Amino acid sequence: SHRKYEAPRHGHLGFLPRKRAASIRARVKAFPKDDRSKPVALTSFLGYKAGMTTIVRDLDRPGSKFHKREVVEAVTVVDTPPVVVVGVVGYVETPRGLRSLTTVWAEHLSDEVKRRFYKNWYKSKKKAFTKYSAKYAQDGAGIERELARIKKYASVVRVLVHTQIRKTPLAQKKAHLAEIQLNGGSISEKVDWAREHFEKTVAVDSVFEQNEMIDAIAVTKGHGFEGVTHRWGTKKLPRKTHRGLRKVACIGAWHPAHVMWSVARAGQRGYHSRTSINHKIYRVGKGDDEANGATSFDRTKKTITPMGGFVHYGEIKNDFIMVKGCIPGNRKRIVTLRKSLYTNTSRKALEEVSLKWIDTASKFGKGRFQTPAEKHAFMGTLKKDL
Amino acid sequence: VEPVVVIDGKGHLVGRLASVVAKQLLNGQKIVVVRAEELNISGEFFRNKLKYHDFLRKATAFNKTRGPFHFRAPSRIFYKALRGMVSHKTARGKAALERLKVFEGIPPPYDKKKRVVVPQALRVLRLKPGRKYTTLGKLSTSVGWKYEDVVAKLEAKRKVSSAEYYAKKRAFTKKVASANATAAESDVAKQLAALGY
Amino acid sequence: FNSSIGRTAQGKEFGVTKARWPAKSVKFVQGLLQNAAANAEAKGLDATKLYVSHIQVNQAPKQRRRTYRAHGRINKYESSPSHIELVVTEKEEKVVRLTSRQRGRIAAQKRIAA
RNA sequence: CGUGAAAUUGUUGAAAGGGAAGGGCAUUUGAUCAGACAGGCCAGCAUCAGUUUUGGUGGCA
RNA sequence: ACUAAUCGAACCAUCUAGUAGCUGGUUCCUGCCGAAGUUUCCCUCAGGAUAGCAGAAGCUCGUAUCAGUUUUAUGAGGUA
RNA sequence: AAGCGUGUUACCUAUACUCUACCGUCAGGGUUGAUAUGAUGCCCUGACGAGUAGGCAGGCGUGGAGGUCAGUGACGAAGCCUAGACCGUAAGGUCGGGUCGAACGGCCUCUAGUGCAGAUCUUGGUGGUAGUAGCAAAUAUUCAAAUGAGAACUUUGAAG
RNA sequence: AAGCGUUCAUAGCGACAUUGCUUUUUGAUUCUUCGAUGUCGGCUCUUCCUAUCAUACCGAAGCAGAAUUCGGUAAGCGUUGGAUUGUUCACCCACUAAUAGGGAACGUGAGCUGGGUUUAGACCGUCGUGAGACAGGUUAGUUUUACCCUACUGAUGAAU
RNA sequence: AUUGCCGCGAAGCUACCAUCCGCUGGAUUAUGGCUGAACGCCUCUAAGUCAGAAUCCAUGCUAGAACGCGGUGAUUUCUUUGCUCCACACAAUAUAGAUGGAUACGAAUAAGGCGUCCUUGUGGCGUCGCUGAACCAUAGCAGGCUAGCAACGGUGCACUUGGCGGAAAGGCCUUGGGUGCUUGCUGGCGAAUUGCAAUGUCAUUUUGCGUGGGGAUAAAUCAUUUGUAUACGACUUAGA
Ligand SMILES: [Mg+2]
Ligand SMILES: [Mg+2]
Ligand SMILES: [Mg+2]
Ligand SMILES: [Mg+2]
Ligand SMILES: [Mg+2]
Ligand SMILES: [Mg+2]
Ligand SMILES: [Mg+2]
Ligand SMILES: [Mg+2]
Ligand SMILES: [Mg+2]
Ligand SMILES: [Mg+2]
Ligand SMILES: [Mg+2]
Ligand SMILES: [Mg+2]
Ligand SMILES: [Mg+2]
Ligand SMILES: [Mg+2]
Ligand SMILES: [Mg+2]
Ligand SMILES: [Mg+2]
Ligand SMILES: [Mg+2]
Ligand SMILES: [Mg+2]
Ligand SMILES: [Mg+2]
Ligand SMILES: [Mg+2]
Ligand SMILES: [Mg+2]
Ligand SMILES: [Mg+2]
Ligand SMILES: [Mg+2]
Ligand SMILES: [Mg+2]
Ligand SMILES: [Mg+2]
Ligand SMILES: [Mg+2]
Ligand SMILES: [Mg+2]
Ligand SMILES: [Mg+2]
Ligand SMILES: [Mg+2]
Ligand SMILES: [Mg+2]
Ligand SMILES: [Mg+2]
Ligand SMILES: [Mg+2]
Ligand SMILES: [Mg+2]
Ligand SMILES: [Mg+2]
Ligand SMILES: [Mg+2]
Ligand SMILES: [Mg+2]
Ligand SMILES: [Mg+2]
Ligand SMILES: [Mg+2]
Ligand SMILES: [Mg+2]
Ligand SMILES: [Mg+2]
Ligand SMILES: [Mg+2]
Ligand SMILES: [Mg+2]
Repeated sequence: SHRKYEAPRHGHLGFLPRKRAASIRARVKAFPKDDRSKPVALTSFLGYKAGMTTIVRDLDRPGSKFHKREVVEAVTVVDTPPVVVVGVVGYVETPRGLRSLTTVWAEHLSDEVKRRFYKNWYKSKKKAFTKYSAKYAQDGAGIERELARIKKYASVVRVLVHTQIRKTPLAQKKAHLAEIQLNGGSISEKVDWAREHFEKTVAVDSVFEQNEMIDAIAVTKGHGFEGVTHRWGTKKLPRKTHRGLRKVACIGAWHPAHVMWSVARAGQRGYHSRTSINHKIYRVGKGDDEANGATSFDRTKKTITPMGGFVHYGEIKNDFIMVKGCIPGNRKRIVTLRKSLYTNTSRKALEEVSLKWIDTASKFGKGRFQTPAEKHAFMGTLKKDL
Repeated sequence: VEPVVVIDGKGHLVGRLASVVAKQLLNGQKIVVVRAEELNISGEFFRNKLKYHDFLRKATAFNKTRGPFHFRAPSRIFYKALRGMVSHKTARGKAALERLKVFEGIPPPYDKKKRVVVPQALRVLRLKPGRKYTTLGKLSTSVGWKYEDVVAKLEAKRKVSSAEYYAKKRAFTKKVASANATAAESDVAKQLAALGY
Repeated sequence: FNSSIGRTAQGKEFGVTKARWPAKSVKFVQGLLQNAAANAEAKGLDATKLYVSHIQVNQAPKQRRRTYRAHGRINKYESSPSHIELVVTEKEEKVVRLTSRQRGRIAAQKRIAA
């Protein structure tokens, strides 16, 4: 008979299967539509998630009880050093989908990207791209021929970039390589831009700007095998329940004589690819700048890094994107930040944001000091030997 | 008599063409069907869209991935019709189905190959004048086929190159016909004409 | 005999996921390997060319024990012993019937070919 | 510890294998096997007979 | 309730292969023939006896006596 | 229309119908002064063949008994194995090859504790399950030496 | 469609008749199960139906506005918290956009629970000479097994 | 003192008990319309057609076919002389089934193709179809040897010039000469006995093996290690 009391289903059926993503680098499944009028630009950018901290800012939102009044907002910092352009790929249109016709690499590849082509780098002869780089020998005729093919064909052009992971407090040493669609100009202009940028670095301030709404594409934090209670949010069974209570009591009616695909069951939780959208950029900071953490109202000559460093990450020596709120994935996780897929004019977007203050107290405890000098002023002198 | 028979699917009725090809395959003739997107189904577009939606709603309840697969592309809608006219769970049916290729548009190497029609299955011949009919391209797009635009663009490109080839062929055919007409009324031609040639 | 064994990366080299480290079996086999080797160079066979040409395990008769179960029931608690044998060997280093037509065709090919 | 079956099992060899397997009729392929030259095997044509099937044409009411 | 893991009459042996209109099983091949679930009676209604349907053995004769049929003639009937 | 009503033909195929053969059954016949010795024999002619329960008939197989083959057999009986062979519609029978070691058959008759897939069948043997469930109460073990083929577990010392 | 509806059959209704649909009611049957398909209700959880309570877009009104009512497409999305009762059912309080109706072996007991029925103890009332009876009341009363196959959820993986 | 108890307690986990974030296009239903006959009027409907729902399909999001696919990197000798390509030589392996040629406009069908001319068009005129029953090819020991005539064509094979073709291009078009054949025509010679028929063997696939001719000179896994991962596998890092 009928359910006897209506309740919404537990969990979303479109985020299925709740399995481990095939890679730690979540893949961009859609790039922004290409306006051939605008200049040639990258559509995404690669960064590493560092941590989170709070900001204070005035709120420009008429009609709200907090208009022109300060608010405290959590933000996520992503360490985004420049990425190196090391390749270009041409994509032709086909009645079966998009097909990569050919890929042209730069003459020189760094070790951090050459590592990405090895599983056992210390034992290897490091032969990668050795014969390819001889196609630049006399005048790069083969390189120019392949580029000409991309000019002729290739309705879509994506540039191959890799991160400079050596500029990060990460032990990995092996760079992340990704295809970033290249929007703007003709196909020929896209190829010319990519060729001009081989071996060249592209900064994050040439791709993103403050107040822009962006999307985060990253693999979520893993939790291994999870029971249905926390994996799906189902009700905990009563206390008197024989043979366990962190379960679903009925996994199905008698007919169909099968368990439905839509029944909540235990399995892998986390480590899922997620594409979260509409995250407002609060700051595009430059690493070669003391006072990253400073604002126009603070003037405290401090960088974005918290005292004692970002917990489990380290210090931010590079450029960085400060984005409102939380993004999927954990610290150290490679994240792709992508430009908005649509023009958002919701008046939460288009709101110019001006930070009044950035918290840099320790995140290794209940940190009560923004800077060591502020700590010295409050504490006074101590006994620790000079 | 051909080793491979290429059927232009334009303006054919899907089920009557399907039965023809199914008999050809089972009788051992290799068939390639091109321009699947230009196939016709008798009846209004709404009727055939309603029929596909009725087809869409049937799926294995407990796992939709083990159910009736609903292929959206026109060549696959043709293939599904041709299955069910072929005993496809047998080895003989598998060997019959391996003699068939169905494409949207005309890809290489069939661009420069003769396309035939099946008058037995042509809409212009079978269907009563005034009867409403559906085109499989717009049906496929309405049910989720993604590649109508790329197919149309590539077909325009193929048609342009083909028209240019035909202009050269027509010019040579003109010259050949003139030389054969001039050779007529000669002694060898008159003897040939007395033999029906 | 692997149903509900655990999975290991050490099965990779054999194209499998289920592999174990049966120390007692290995000790018994390597004891027999030692004996057969001793026999081989006792016979005069060369060491470096020896390979295991035959190795066979058979069920020996079972040794019976008992195990005590709930509600005063007794069940068998059996050993499954083995007969093992192995051999090590040195590695070692149509008239056609033709008919008259077929014969004539062969002759015809020979007089029109050279 | 005579012989030493079956169930069940190891090894070797052969073979087949997209949600069972096994079976019937028929034939292909592989493997394997019997007998006969004092007619054994497989066929072809002709003239007939029995039973049929499909054409051509003639004479009458 | 308990009376040795046994209790609305323990346990052991024998009478005892206790009786069962009820359940289960009932072991080679081929050939020919080939059913009944209906009549009457029965503390009869899950069973029997009885007649019928069936097989087998034949016997007395040798194309009759006949006949799930019609025709002709002649009855009878109270349903549509 | 490959839909509906209707009409016309052609065509497809049942273990049914026609003809032929072979098997069997039933029936009706033929055949003795050599039937060119099988008279429960041989031969001629016609028709017939579904089958539970059940009836009957002719056969096949097993233990033992009388008779016979002056049968087989340590130069290998019986038993067992054998995608080797042959006969019979079949029950079955026979032969080859391997194993084996001491007895056993054919035919005419006699006799029965005489033929198994089933009985939650009896006894015994054996699988899949499966190297699976498990070997988780009683707070707890550790270092070294000695012994020994082998020591988490034995001994001694130290310690907890 | 006789009437009601201020006049006006059909805005909204609708007598006398009459045609159906449904299988969440209950009867009727006794086909399946008695070498056993776990038995009421609740809990949990998924999905389906539409005869749509709410939300979308609409048509009609005895639609001025507001509030309502009748009707369409439509099941995409929701459809609650409680007092008493084992309850199904019900009833009241309250919130709400709304507190629509049903199915899935009267979905779901190797998922639970065990208040109910329906074992054995015991009391009462009526009945019975009595033993005892009661779809009458009351109280106490063991809820077993998954490691197999499939399905499902996740996880490896030969061959290219 | 089976974590003795109490206060605080970082890290991790975690809460509508915390914070962030949850897209925009098409086609439709009901309905309302347009033009408009049927039915000289009317009519949202018949042919055409507009707008239009929490509907549907896409965009977007999740997985990625473990028998769907593409691009790209490097591919093992001083190592029982290995690997790869090419060529020719023999072996083996098979065949969902060669047996003259898969012979390319596009569009309409109540219309078209071809040709011709002009005033280059939705043009004039002529002509065609009513099937490929076509066109092409096609004679020669399964196609031999050899002599000429006529023409300078046809066709094969390699070498070669240039151009085009990315949907799955892997093919199409050409240039130049060379080396063959030519049945366009006329000759001379050969064939027999496979016995009156027996596919009477002529094809294209795969893998070996040998020879001679170019070419290149790695990784992966286990073990160790990390913890962005984790039941185990797996994942993700590091290590001359
Ligand atoms: Mg409901
Ligand atoms: Mg309990
Ligand atoms: Mg975050
Ligand atoms: Mg912290
Ligand atoms: Mg299915
Ligand atoms: Mg064509
Ligand atoms: Mg889809
Ligand atoms: Mg286990
Ligand atoms: Mg025990
Ligand atoms: Mg013995
Ligand atoms: Mg013995
Ligand atoms: Mg056996
Ligand atoms: Mg399988
Ligand atoms: Mg079969
Ligand atoms: Mg004849
Ligand atoms: Mg008894
Ligand atoms: Mg009969
Ligand atoms: Mg009586
Ligand atoms: Mg009975
Ligand atoms: Mg009467
Ligand atoms: Mg009467
Ligand atoms: Mg008809
Ligand atoms: Mg019979
Ligand atoms: Mg005997
Ligand atoms: Mg013997
Ligand atoms: Mg056998
Ligand atoms: Mg003896
Ligand atoms: Mg007996
Ligand atoms: Mg038995
Ligand atoms: Mg039986
Ligand atoms: Mg275990
Ligand atoms: Mg049961
Ligand atoms: Mg409805
Ligand atoms: Mg129920
Ligand atoms: Mg239970
Ligand atoms: Mg259950
Ligand atoms: Mg109770
Ligand atoms: Mg289990
Ligand atoms: Mg369980
Ligand atoms: Mg109008
Ligand atoms: Mg995806
Ligand atoms: Mg894959």
